[PDB]
Amino acid sequence: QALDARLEVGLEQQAELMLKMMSTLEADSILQALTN
Amino acid sequence: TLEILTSLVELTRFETLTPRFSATVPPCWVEVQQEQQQRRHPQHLHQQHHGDAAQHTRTWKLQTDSNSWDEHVFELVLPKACMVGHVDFKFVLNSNITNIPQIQVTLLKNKLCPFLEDHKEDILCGPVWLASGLDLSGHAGMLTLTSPKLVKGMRSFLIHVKAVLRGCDLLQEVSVTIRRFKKTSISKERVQRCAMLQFSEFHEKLVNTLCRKTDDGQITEHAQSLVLDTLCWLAGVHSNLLSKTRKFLSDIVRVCFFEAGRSIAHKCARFLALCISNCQPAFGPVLLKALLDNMSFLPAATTGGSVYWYFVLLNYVKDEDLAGCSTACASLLTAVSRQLQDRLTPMEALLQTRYGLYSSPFDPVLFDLEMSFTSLTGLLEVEPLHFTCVSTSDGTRIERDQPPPHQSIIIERMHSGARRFVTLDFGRPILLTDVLIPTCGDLASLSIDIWTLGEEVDGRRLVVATDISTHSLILHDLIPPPVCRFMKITVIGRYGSTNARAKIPLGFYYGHTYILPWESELKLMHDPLDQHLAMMVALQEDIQCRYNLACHRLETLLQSIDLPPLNSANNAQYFLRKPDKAVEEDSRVFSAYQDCIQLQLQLNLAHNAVQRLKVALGASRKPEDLIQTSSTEQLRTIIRYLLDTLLSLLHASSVPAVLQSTFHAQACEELFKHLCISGTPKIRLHTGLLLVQLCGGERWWGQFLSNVLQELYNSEQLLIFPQDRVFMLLSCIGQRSLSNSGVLESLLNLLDNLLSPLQVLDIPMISWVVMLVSRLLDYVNQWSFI
Amino acid sequence: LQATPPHRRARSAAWSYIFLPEEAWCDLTIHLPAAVLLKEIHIQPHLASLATCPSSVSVEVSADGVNMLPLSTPVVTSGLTYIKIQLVKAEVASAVCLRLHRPRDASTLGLSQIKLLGLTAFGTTSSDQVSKTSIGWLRLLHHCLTHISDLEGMMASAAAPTANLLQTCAALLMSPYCGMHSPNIEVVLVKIGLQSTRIGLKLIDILLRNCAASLNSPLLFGRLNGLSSDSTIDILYQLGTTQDPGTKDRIQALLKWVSDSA
Amino acid sequence: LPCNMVLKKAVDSLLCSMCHVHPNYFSLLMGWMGILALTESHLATLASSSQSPEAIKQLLDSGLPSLLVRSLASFCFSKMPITADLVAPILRFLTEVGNSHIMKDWLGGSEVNPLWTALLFLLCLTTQQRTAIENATVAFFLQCISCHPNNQKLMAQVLCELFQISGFIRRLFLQLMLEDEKVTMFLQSPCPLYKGRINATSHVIQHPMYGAGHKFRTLHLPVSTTLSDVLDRVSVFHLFHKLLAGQPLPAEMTLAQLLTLLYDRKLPQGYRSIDLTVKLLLETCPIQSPLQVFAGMGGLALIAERLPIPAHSLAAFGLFLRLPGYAEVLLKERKHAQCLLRLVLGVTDDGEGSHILQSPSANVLPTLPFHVLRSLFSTTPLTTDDGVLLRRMALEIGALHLILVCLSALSHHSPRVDVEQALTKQRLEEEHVTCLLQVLASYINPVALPSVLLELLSQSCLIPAMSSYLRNDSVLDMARHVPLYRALLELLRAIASCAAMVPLLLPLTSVGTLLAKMKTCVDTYTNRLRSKRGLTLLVPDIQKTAEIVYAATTSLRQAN
Repeated sequence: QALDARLEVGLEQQAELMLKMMSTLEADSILQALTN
Repeated sequence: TLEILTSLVELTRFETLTPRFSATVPPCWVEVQQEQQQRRHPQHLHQQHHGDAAQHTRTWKLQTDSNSWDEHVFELVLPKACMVGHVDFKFVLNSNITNIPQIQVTLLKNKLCPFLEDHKEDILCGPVWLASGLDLSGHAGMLTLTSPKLVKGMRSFLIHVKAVLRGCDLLQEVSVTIRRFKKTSISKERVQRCAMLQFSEFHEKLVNTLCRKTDDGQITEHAQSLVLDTLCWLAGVHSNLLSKTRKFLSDIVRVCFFEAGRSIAHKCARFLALCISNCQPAFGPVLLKALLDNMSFLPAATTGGSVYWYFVLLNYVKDEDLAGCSTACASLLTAVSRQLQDRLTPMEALLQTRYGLYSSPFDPVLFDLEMSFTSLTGLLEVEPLHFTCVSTSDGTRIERDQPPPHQSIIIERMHSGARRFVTLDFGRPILLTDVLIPTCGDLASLSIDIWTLGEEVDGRRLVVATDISTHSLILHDLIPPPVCRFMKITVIGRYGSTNARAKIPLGFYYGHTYILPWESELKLMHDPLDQHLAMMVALQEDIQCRYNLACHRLETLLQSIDLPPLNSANNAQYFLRKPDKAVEEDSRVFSAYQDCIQLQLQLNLAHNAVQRLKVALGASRKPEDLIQTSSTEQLRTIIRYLLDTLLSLLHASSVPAVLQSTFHAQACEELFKHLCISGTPKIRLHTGLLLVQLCGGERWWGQFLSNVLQELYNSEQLLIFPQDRVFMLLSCIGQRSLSNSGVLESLLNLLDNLLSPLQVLDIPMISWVVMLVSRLLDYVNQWSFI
Repeated sequence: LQATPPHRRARSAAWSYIFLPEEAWCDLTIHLPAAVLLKEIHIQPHLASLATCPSSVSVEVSADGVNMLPLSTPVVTSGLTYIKIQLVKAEVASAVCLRLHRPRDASTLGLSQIKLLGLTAFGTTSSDQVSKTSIGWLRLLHHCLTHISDLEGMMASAAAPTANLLQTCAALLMSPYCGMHSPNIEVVLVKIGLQSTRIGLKLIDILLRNCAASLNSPLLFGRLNGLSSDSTIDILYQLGTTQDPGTKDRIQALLKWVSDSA
Repeated sequence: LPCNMVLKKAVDSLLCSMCHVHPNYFSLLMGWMGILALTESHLATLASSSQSPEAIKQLLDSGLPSLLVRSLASFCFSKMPITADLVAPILRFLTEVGNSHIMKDWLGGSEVNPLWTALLFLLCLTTQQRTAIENATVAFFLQCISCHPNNQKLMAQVLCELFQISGFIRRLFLQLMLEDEKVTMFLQSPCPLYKGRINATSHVIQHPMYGAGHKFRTLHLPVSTTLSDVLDRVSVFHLFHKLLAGQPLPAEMTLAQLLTLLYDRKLPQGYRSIDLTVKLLLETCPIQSPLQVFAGMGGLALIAERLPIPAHSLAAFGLFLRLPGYAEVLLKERKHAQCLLRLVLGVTDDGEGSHILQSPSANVLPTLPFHVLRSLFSTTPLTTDDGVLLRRMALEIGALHLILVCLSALSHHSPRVDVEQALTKQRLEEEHVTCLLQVLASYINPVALPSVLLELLSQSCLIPAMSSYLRNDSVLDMARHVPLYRALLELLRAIASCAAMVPLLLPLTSVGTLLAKMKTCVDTYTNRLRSKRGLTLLVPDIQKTAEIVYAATTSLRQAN
């Protein structure tokens, strides 16, 4: 979601995308767990 | 040494090929002008330094031919012989994609799949799975075609894309760009990179210095950061090196997440992220063991931002050995919860009950700050960045409607799809590290540019947000932080909108006001354009003095504050109509309490700023005794992450088979008593909800609720706690466990026993029990008036 | 029903009813989502054309919202710019049926707004004490005990013997203000307790040990034993520091309760 | 019971009462605790139960207070083993027992005053331990010196020794001396006092001697609190004290005056509380505050050497405080002086959560230091040695140079070698110029000077400013700035009265000629008014100053 375009220059754009996906998936699980 | 490490990093840098390569593709691939592709996001300003795609980038749309589903070959002749760093193979898939295609992408040289078997000797980049490059959107992604062979070379190439809509026919769009290694003064720079790629001893020694197992452990924090930069390049270029990292993983995790700052963890997180993305043993179990092995040291972690990444990685890798994460977290949570209850002070309990304020204003040490796993984290390591409005577009301006005051741009005429801009002068080059802009529905998109001298001199585009109407802008821990001074925000109004006046929250920006000599170094970036420590310590001492004075004020005001127990009708009226003097006392307490919290944040920031400067200088930042010596704020943060981890464990659920030897009647009671009574609202809520999801289905559960009710609300209980908030939790807990027949049975037995004197009555206890029982039963119209 | 009334000069009635030639009454049933303590019903006629104001209004109220019951005979409403029907006794009402009589001189009935004012049982909307409580008797007893000091003794002697008087005065002491300020209840308890040692001991037991009564018998189960307020503290201090033959015994009782507690 | 529990406090109050009835029981109590291993609970219980004359006397005679003080001093400089964790409990224990005036004298005695220096050295340990010890130490010293002149003197001496200003010491000074003293007031009445009470349950566990019920009240009020406020907190009602038998106390006495009377009436110094009776001399000086005692030892001069409200005003105050006797003139306005002292220490709050700038009479703060300095200078004549001493130190520190810089910045002149916002800024600057000119005149001619004085005033902006202001031909214009012109005329008269400064008036467009022209203008205006038939106090000022300046210039010219 709306990454900074400067990450494309190096080899860390995929790494940063994967970290945010980690963070977002964890946030969704907590919200889903709390809303049973 | 610092020079050799700096030399290695400069060797690992990249540049884009200034002159465009030629490409020959099957007829079904049709090129598109780069201006057309970048119409939404023009690169014409970047064209000056050949950054625009028209000078170096080729693009092809796919035509659904007869064999479009089959092999595709992009033959790529470079403009000149060069030290090629990698080839970026970008692809965008059709949004309506039922399945991810099985397409292998490989790079060859001009004079396994049948074509590749024939061209086996010409392979430069091994077969790359198409799915590996996917983006989060589901229909997007990119492959960074690279390999040791590609680095070990210097005229034409072949990109072979074969599908094992079908296969490549689902591949709507592809694009390729080439990036070379930066031109470095180092002699035989090509030979130096070849050396790093081949020799294993280089990799092993890198791990040792990162772990501070070399040079008497005097490796500076900046030195560790550089080592991670080299490691990131190695993993990206390669895809045995994994063995060195895996064998020393425990120490790597320890030093980077419990002894370093947020940036090191983020860089280490990036390095570990790349490693996961790569016939070797599964990496998940190995990473999990290291994280779990260091978990017991969480109470001794240095910064909250460091722990954040630690728990993020663990959350991804928890899927293996579910019991270990659960048992480790449960053991640590039970261990940490006991101390948390033991550290509650009577003054803290009074604030929680009378006012609902759950911070520890008398505990100066924080661990984490967030702004908003959905918020900026580790914000104690960075400073709030103040700015002054210097120039504006049209009649717009800013108004205020240490941390910067909340500011928003008021625009007198918004129109529809109309661009406006504001230029922010920080008054100095500031190392910008974090930015947060609240979601603004008045505009369709938001662009951020940054420049030190001038927009057209050294102007940089920080970000462009197209979903800023439905999401806030959050830039978290920029790894190559810009060194800008001036901030231009250009906002494009919403389409189909004519709101006369617009109020766009400017947001918040963080970083540092003292760029280190290496931080400001313009040679360490891609495509460029000690006294402070003494002063900071002087300021920190002032904040300590004032914060202690503010803390003393809170105690003096609270020492005259009294909390009537909720056990009599007169007490009930006290809560129903707060007398004016009682109202004023709360107003003074709230004002005084805010002062303590503000100064607590500043003290931690001042401590964090001073520690950064002492960390620039060669220095290092620092089982059950650790919990004993941990700060209160650190324990609360650890429990939150642990509670969230356990909650995700239950949601993601054999994990219920384990956690039954623990979380028994006493442990459930112990956990509830320690955390739900005294904990923060989020900890309270999560502990209650966690207890329901785990033990709600046990036979003793109803007895636990009644025993909790008996112990906490009987009139012989002197414990001060938020009965109303805890009671709301209990009502919520019973509702979510009301399917267990024992809940209402035991609750009515308590009511039965409490009323036995009629057939001494404890009327307040009866009131609590009846209301709980009443709310639970009505969940199980004439009574709608109640 | 809209909370915001139309403009006072709204030239057209917000609602109008055309009467058939044989129809005398039109009815408007307001059902509420839940029962409320209805206290007033306001009806706003169309002020521009008062000829369409109903000649009379018959209010029926249903606590259960099903069985309507007329509150009273229809109220004559012709010639009124505003119809304010106040219920003398607030009634639980989940439905209100207004029966409006055809105007004297018009075939159409025009109304602007209907308000149902009242309270809920609980929540934010849940906003003669002597007549609804027993406090009047305690005020009478206090007047007898205190109005003429020279008679105090006799009065107390006449009041002390009655069973459960001290328990009742203690119960009224610890209740929320109900038409008698706590200090007067304290005066009653102290003056009764000081007229002889036996009731001083009983009062000490009530304030410290057991305040319960000693289907018609008084119970006073509602209050926790030994609860303290400024009132109980003042009563205990005056009992302890009052100089009389029983003083010693009272102190003894106090110390006994201390030892027992320990 | 666990410590600090209110129930434990009540049981300990019962124990205190029993000890007061049977003092020998107290001895037995101390026997039961081992008076060695004293837990914090033992200390709490002993401190609570020891609050009786007999009990406190026996506690002192047991040697436990001395043993604790000696062990604490031994710990600080590193007969009982004392650890840092027990320091704060022990400091609180000493504080509670020091509530009594006898233990207050003992804690301030010769044997214990070394412990004060020991603690101060120790603090000037884990962070939590250090914070706890700091809080306990501040409370301990505040209790020790609370309405105790001897302990106030002792602590001021210790702090002066310490300085011969940041971190713990600044906080301690702010809390101890830069906060108003609070005394506990014990009110008795023959009738219940209901005002100030809430029907809800409140557990106020005080010392049993403070009584119970509606006829007794105990307040913790600043010593500045007026007796009328005390009465209004409980309710015609008259406050009485047993010492002043049969003499109604005025309701505006304030607790400082009452303390002065009681100490004059032999109330033991450091007595825990003022016991008044609610039944139904104003010139007396208030008791010296800790700040007043500290300043009386010359501490305020020492502070200055270690140092919206203008920053320049604060700098001027900091500079002026180094002068001998400036502090004495400063303390005539106790509250404003306290506010300024808090301001210079990097503290914006007035100690009650209110920002100083938003505090009452904050508009006098910016110019108060210069008014105080003018009062100081005016009372020190040249003939007395003190006048020369004061002037010489004022020049040495840089007071005159700063004054001239402020004059150049405010009058917009330079060294010789929206609309309403600007108008009010100009008016404030005009007031600053008036006060500065008066300050210079007093410094010159108080109500002798360095010979180099003329060089400074000539190289300054003073001559340009006076020349520009004297070139006013409209008497009505002079009527609109009466204070400024009065100050200018006073400065011109003072200069013309000093033959070594007269040369500043004669040509260097001289100032004296301009004064003569203004005199002619005013005389002509008065003649015009006569023909037609705050200038009243200004129309003689111009004449007198013109006459004197002209006489001085003529005398100088004859001297030449």
